[PDB]
Amino acid sequence: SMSVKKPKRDDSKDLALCSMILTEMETHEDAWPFLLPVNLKLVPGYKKVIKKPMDFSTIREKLSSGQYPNLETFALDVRLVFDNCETFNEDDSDIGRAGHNMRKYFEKKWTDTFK
Repeated sequence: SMSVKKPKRDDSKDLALCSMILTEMETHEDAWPFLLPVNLKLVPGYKKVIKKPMDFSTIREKLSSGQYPNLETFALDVRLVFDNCETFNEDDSDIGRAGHNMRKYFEKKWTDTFK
């Protein structure tokens, strides 16, 4: 409360560490469905159904331009990529399976880096 603060968790490395995690996600062999924004002209249904599209290239640009206020807003966008994927793709499809694999990979790196 006013003039009463918990001890300051060091966040000065968070930008660098999120950049490293994002590089590892970008270079995973199953990243291909997620590298670029879904083409809203060419993929019927996507525009209407997926209210907030997100992809790795868009996260990379937001990261590089100071558009994440803290490390939690960065994790929210990464999770959005996988939540969108599960909304639009069957579990038993190459893309559906890619999404599950990537979400697993991310969540381990997140825990190991920050928790």
